[PDB]
Amino acid sequence: LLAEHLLKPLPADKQIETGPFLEAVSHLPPFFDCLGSPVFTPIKADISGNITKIKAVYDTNPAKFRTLQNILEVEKEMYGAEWPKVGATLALMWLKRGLRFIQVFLQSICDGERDENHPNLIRVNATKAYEMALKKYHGWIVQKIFQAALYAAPYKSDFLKALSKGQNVTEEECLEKIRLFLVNYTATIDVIYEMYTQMNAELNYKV
Amino acid sequence: LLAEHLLKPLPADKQIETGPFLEAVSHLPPFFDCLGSPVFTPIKADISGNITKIKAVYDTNPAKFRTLQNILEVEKEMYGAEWPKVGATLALMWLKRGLRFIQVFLQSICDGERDENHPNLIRVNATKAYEMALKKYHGWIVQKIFQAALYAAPYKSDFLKALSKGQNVTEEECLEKIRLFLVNYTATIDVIYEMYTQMNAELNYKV
Ligand SMILES: CCCCCCCCCCCCC/C=C/[C@@H](O)[C@H](CO[C@@H]1O[C@H](COS(=O)(=O)O)[C@H](O)[C@H](OS(=O)(=O)O)[C@H]1O)NC(=O)CCCCCCCCCCC
Ligand SMILES: CCCCCCCCCCCCC/C=C/[C@@H](O)[C@H](CO[C@@H]1O[C@H](COS(=O)(=O)O)[C@H](O)[C@H](OS(=O)(=O)O)[C@H]1O)NC(=O)CCCCCCCCCCC
Repeated sequence: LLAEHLLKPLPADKQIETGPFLEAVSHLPPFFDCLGSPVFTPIKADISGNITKIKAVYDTNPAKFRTLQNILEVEKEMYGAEWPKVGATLALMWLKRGLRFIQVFLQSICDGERDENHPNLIRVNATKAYEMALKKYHGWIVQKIFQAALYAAPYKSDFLKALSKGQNVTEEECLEKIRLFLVNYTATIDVIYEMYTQMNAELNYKV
Repeated sequence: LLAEHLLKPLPADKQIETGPFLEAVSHLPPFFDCLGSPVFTPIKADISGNITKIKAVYDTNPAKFRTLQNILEVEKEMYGAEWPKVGATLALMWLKRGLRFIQVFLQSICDGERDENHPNLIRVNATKAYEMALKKYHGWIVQKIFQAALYAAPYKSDFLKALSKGQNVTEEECLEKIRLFLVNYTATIDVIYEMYTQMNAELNYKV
């Protein structure tokens, strides 16, 4: 699945076309279902909601919103002082954190990071991803909820199986496809984070 | 708010009309927002989803589905062995548990139940409601998530204020209106639970 929906390579000008980006990331919310528990359903819903919101804005005028940069710059001009805590800019501000979670989690698994005492769990990998992508934007109650939910995570072997079901491939081949996916995905997420910095569109509030 | 949307009294035959029931309970999901935290948003969404699902079935043929009993009996006949774990029957099987939670929580608050050490919290009341209505249908991970989320609950004084905002009433008057609401609400929920028993439509699985 993951490598059937590669993100586009980054052009020299590092502009990310909105339409194709949304099409690519729209295949990611089911990722959380390969975890195999309803504890992950509200997570899938929040990420899906960001995508829907960005698409809704884009759809008002696909030309005006041709790139993600166009979204931020247009909304900055359209709105007053509520920006960047509004519209597709806010939706993408949160979406990028979820996309980063997925990135760091997968890279960690591919890099062979594991608890040597429990090498068939993915807790260490998910925890690292959470710390790096999301933790600092959650109050202590939400952080407590994450720690609890992590117990729902599947066995690594089963998780990787779920990502390749039907394909009849080895775990080694599965990890190769994940690595391929991570190239343009990681590059794209980095560019989005950098855009947020350049545009002064990043906010640090906790929920 | 609560007592502006009283449930209908129960007729002698204890049949509950589907249309008016759905109209009444459709005012309850915002209840969870008077708690004043996004930790409660996924809860509001699950309860809303049950309501939407029941309404969707009803809307296919309001006459056929005139009462909640009609829903169970019609679906039992329509479906095979997947019933009652299907359709509006399953949706109502879960909705009733949420409605019972709300009932027990409110009754507990009105009955003056409190932790004498922390009398302005509503933790004891919510915990009682959870134990009585939902706990046994949750695995340990979800139960852990509830304990954590309960820390998000507001102060009692603030919760009751939120329920009467704009009305300029005393807490004593607010509690009187809640008590009024609880009469036909409690009666109706009891009848639904009893119907589930009579129809052998209740399932005891955990999530
Ligand atoms: C009785 C049963 C037990 C109780 C159950 C309690 C449930 C606990 C629920 C915890 C929350 C679930 C996950 C959701 C988290 C979200 O609060 C945050 C912030 O969400 C943003 O809030 C914003 C609020 O706007 S503001 O008021 O103006 O500030 C916006 O709504 C924004 O959406 S937008 O499109 O409209 O722009 C929205 O994403 N979301 C996240 O943290 C992202 C979640 C991604 C997680 C990545 C994967 C990790 C999951 C663990 C996997 C091991
Ligand atoms: C990184 C961020 C941190 C991680 C966040 C993790 C999020 C944790 C989420 C925990 C779950 C949130 C609450 C939802 C609970 C639901 O799983 C259960 C069961 O739901 C049912 O499942 C069913 C599954 O069907 S089956 O597969 O065939 O079995 C159906 O989907 C059914 O819907 S239906 O309309 O389609 O029929 C549906 O209600 N719901 C509940 O427990 C009810 C929740 C009401 C709670 C009442 C208020 C208490 C809240 C605490 C307040 C102090």
